[PDB]
Amino acid sequence: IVGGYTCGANTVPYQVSLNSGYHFCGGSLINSQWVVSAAHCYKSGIQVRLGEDNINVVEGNEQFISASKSIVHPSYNSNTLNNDIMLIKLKSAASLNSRVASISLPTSCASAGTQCLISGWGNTKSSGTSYPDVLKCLKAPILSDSSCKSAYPGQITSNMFCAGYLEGGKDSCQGDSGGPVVCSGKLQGIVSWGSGCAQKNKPGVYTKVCNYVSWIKQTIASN
Amino acid sequence: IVGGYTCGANTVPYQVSLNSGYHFCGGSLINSQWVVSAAHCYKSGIQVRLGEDNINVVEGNEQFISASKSIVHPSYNSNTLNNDIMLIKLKSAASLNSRVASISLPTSCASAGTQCLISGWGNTKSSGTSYPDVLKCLKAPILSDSSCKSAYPGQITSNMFCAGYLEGGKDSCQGDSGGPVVCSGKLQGIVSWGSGCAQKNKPGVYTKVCNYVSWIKQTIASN
Ligand SMILES: [Ca+2]
Ligand SMILES: [Ca+2]
Ligand SMILES: [Ca+2]
Ligand SMILES: [Ca+2]
Ligand SMILES: [Ca+2]
Ligand SMILES: [Ca+2]
Ligand SMILES: [Ca+2]
Ligand SMILES: [Ca+2]
Ligand SMILES: [Ca+2]
Ligand SMILES: [Ca+2]
Ligand SMILES: [Ca+2]
Ligand SMILES: [Ca+2]
Repeated sequence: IVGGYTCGANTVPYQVSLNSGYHFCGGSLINSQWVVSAAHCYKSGIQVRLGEDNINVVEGNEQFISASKSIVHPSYNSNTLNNDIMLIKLKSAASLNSRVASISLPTSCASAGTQCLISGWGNTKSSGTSYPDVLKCLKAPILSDSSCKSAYPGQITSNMFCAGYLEGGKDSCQGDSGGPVVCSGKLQGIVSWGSGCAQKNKPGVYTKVCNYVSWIKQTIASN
Repeated sequence: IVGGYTCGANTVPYQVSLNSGYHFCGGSLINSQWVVSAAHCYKSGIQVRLGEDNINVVEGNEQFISASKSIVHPSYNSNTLNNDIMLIKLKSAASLNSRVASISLPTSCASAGTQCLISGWGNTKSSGTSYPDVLKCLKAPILSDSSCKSAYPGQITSNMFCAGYLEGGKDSCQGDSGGPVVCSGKLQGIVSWGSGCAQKNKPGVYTKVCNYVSWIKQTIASN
């Protein structure tokens, strides 16, 4: 998160850290056994770390559950990052408590101007490379489809939204990938891509979770 | 209290006024020797005033007992106001009558929608400024964790819940800090913080007392 603030300890209980020795991607807990992330965050063997605030220090609220089944969307294109959504199943159900909780799936898609929470342990810098220990938060609005199409001409598909600022300064960055964009209590976006971080007329593009509620709901029942 | 009503005389017998030359914070009597307040209501010199209705006129039911022990929760953060709870021991035991009584600790956590009574000598305006002589009361519901987080993104932890109105108009304000949120006979909340007072989609944030019952019982027994 570039231009955001340090989240309060466990204020984002649905946020998980995808681990493979170190932190590489983010995700969101939607039930006791299922984490939803990004398809470009796929790798064979992921440890899902829940209840984190400081990813480099053990605090007492962490549940470390390895992935048992990593499912990528079948219609995922990695030329356009279309359908950039991934389902990860845990070994065991995670113990849902006051600081490890689930986020609701969208009952409807979110209008432009609606406010959302983007979170991650990703890069706080826009230039070289710099990673924070504590989770970072970004309050950003959903931009109209028109602004998104004009910011990335011929690039923003059906299954994409832009969330943030045309002025720049505030955006998600490298490492925030797969992370939650939660609007009005519902997971409306997954951190996908953008042109750099916090650039002018270059807001972050996010996966439309509302297009995949049936696919997720079916896949969860399936497996 | 903004948008509340003037409390009946001694209708809130567990309500106390923290004094340090003048009213600044509130508290709740949980036994004859212990007042529970907020950690951000800390001061090295507190006189605990019990049995008050008009804090500016001596009425005859008042017990003025200086604080002997002000104990702040050890894991208290005053950047995020997490663990915003404080225990105050009196010099002398308070004389428990019909106008000075104890409030019960929560036997269980409170559901969303349950109604509660918030009380205080804090500011009655959401606009300018007005501080009352007489205690003020507010009937307000417990909001869902989702609504609280949606109102304060990256700010509401485990140990915080929201009590009030997304519509606005009714809320606690500056000067109500440390005061009781009592639901169905039990102390479920302590007046902590919020973004202004009585603003739209900005309800008051309160310390979740049900998370600290063991800490209170132990701290009181220890000391
Ligand atoms: Ca940690
Ligand atoms: Ca292609
Ligand atoms: Ca840091
Ligand atoms: Ca008042
Ligand atoms: Ca009165
Ligand atoms: Ca007791
Ligand atoms: Ca008086
Ligand atoms: Ca003593
Ligand atoms: Ca402390
Ligand atoms: Ca004394
Ligand atoms: Ca009690
Ligand atoms: Ca609610």
